Amino acid sequence: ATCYCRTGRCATRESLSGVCEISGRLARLCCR
Amino acid sequence: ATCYCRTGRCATRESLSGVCEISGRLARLCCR
Amino acid sequence: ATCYCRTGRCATRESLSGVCEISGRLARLCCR
Amino acid sequence: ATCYCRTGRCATRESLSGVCEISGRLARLCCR
Amino acid sequence: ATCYCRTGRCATRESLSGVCEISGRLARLCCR
Amino acid sequence: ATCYCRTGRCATRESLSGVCEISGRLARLCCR
Ligand SMILES: [Ca+2]
Ligand SMILES: [Ca+2]
Ligand SMILES: [Cl-]
Ligand SMILES: [Cl-]
Ligand SMILES: [Cl-]
Ligand SMILES: [Cl-]
Ligand SMILES: [Cl-]
Ligand SMILES: [Cl-]
Ligand SMILES: [Cl-]
Ligand SMILES: [Cl-]
Ligand SMILES: [Cl-]
Ligand SMILES: [Cl-]
Ligand SMILES: [Cl-]
Ligand SMILES: [Cl-]
Repeated sequence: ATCYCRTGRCATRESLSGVCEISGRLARLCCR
Repeated sequence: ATCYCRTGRCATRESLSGVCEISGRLARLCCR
Repeated sequence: ATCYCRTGRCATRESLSGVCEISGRLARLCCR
Repeated sequence: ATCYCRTGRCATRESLSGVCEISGRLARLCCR
Repeated sequence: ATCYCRTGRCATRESLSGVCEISGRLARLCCR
Repeated sequence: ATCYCRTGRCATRESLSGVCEISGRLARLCCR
């Protein structure tokens, strides 16, 4: 899948699919 | 990025980049 | 705080504040 | 529910109900 | 270290040191 | 079990058994 680690909400075509980190803080894994 | 939720270790060209789930069980997020 | 374990995105006045579970599956913790 | 991000164990009226963060470190989410 | 995935609070000589799973459900990792 | 918070892959003797933290970053919990 195509995934991004997001500070904001996932894109419309993406789904919250797990957890990643941004500077040691839990972030959204958004995949499609 | 291109990522996969994995039952085994990440491929040689992938890196463990977060946490996902397979059937409600914690799994490796592997991204190339 | 007042928080909920959500299947969908956090409400307008809520913020994604952590990780909880619904039936053993990762879910958004949303707090107002 | 009523939840707090705790450094110590949950109160007797509270139950550990998820994971939150305190300065990028994992902490107990205690809810009642 | 010597650690256990626990359904209850960590023992008095143990410390909550991470997150594990019991039957796909989040649980305290308690380490001596 | 015998567990360690790992930056690299788990030893072949060990199994990835959950999540811990190394300086506020998610690390492999490797147990045996
Ligand atoms: Ca789970
Ligand atoms: Ca962290
Ligand atoms: Cl983003
Ligand atoms: Cl979603
Ligand atoms: Cl998150
Ligand atoms: Cl796999
Ligand atoms: Cl998690
Ligand atoms: Cl909801
Ligand atoms: Cl506290
Ligand atoms: Cl925790
Ligand atoms: Cl226990
Ligand atoms: Cl926990
Ligand atoms: Cl054992
Ligand atoms: Cl290591």
